[PDB]
Amino acid sequence: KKTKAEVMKEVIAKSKFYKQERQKAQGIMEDQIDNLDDNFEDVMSELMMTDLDKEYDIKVKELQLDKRAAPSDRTKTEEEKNAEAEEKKRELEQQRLDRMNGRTHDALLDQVKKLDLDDHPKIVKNIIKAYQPKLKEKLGKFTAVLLRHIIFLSNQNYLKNVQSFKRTQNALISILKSLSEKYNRELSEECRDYINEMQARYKKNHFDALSNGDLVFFSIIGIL
Amino acid sequence: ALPEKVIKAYTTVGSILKTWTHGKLPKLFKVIPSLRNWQDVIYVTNPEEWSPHVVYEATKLFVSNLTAKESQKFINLILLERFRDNIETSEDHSLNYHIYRAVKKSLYKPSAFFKGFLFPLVETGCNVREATIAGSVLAKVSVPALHSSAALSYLLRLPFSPPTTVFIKILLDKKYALPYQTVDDCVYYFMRFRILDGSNGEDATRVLPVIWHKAFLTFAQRYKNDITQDQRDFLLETVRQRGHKDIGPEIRRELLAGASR
RNA sequence: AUUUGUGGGUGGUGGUGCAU
Repeated sequence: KKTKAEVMKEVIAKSKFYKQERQKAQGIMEDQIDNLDDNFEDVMSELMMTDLDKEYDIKVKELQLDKRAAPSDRTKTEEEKNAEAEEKKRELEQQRLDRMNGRTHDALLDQVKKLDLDDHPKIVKNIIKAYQPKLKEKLGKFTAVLLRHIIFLSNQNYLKNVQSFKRTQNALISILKSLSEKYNRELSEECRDYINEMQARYKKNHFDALSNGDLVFFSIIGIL
Repeated sequence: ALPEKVIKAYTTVGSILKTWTHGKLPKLFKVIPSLRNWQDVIYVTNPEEWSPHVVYEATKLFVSNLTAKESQKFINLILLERFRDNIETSEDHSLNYHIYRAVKKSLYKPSAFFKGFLFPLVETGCNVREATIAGSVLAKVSVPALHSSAALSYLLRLPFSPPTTVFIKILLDKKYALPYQTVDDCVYYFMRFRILDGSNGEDATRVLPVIWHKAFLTFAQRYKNDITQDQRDFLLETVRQRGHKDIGPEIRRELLAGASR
């Protein structure tokens, strides 16, 4: 009886609520049917038509004037910042253990760099990259240029000694580390195409397709 | 002197809007925004007794079709009074969801609502709960840089008050742009809050609240580089003489990490 | 002449225990 008379008291008062709701909807529908044009005749019959603004106008020039963004955030505790990184270090560690179970063309930029000098052309290119980034597809092309141009230079010369070559070389290493943490799909495409080309060259000529550039290719991808 | 058909249509539309909860709005109400005597039609239809959802819809229609001045006048003369009445006589001082939606729309189109309500709420003396709700709504839906700077300059040039200080605290949480003139206005407000050792007003000896202390702390955390050497020294002096006991450390840290522009 | 591309905040229009 309690599950019936409640169902009775509900739906009765629900339909009572529904009929009342439908009545107001019908009144609004009637308001849009005849009272709508009557309201148009209503407006044709009836008729009904500073200092802070100056301060606002003064603030209007105080809005297009000078500006400086420095909205800092909270303060990171030393242990707290240390722990999250330790957590971040750990998060890739078990993931490793779980893994232990399961600007465009080369010569377009090579001629640009050869005209320059590879002692700081990297830093110059880093600026050129940062410029583009300030404006990711071009960055992927840039990383492709970086890779094949590193291979190119290592193929080209060894006149720069261990204290003239390794400087810009490790600069390229750090640059490509950053661009690896930023971009990975393109890098994989680059390495895969290069290794297929490696095989093709080897197959055409076993020993006559060796490269120091290939050596440093292996080394850099291994430390990457 | 109004027509009988006009009065009957206005009363019927007001009753239909008050009793309406869901569905479509009337075509009379839709063409009211494209009419001249909108304020008179709304007064005849009694929008204070109408539905908050219908009021939010009418405000959106006026902001999307009608003019800015008529929208500001309607927004002030309906929404400010309705929000004040709802805040004063709510069951637990709770704001309506549809009214909050209308206020968010009015903040998204801030060329009208500022001069309609923001100066009017401070002039009418909004309570602590009303000021807190206004600050929360502003922080949820802020406005463009020009409107935010105009509102901040108006609130700073207005006298010291609990609602104005709470509005300043919410604006500092939003962290809008402060030019040289806005930073000068903030420094002048801080100097007026600080005492003057010959003629002094009331804020020189008036106590400052925790809301004002938090507003000063957020302003120091946000616009440290927008204050020069003299302005940073004045801010540090204000935070030492009339600053808080527990916010003095963060205030001095910000005033020393700030750089002259 | 508002909108798109880059980043990023992701919880209290909070309930509650208690004191006065």
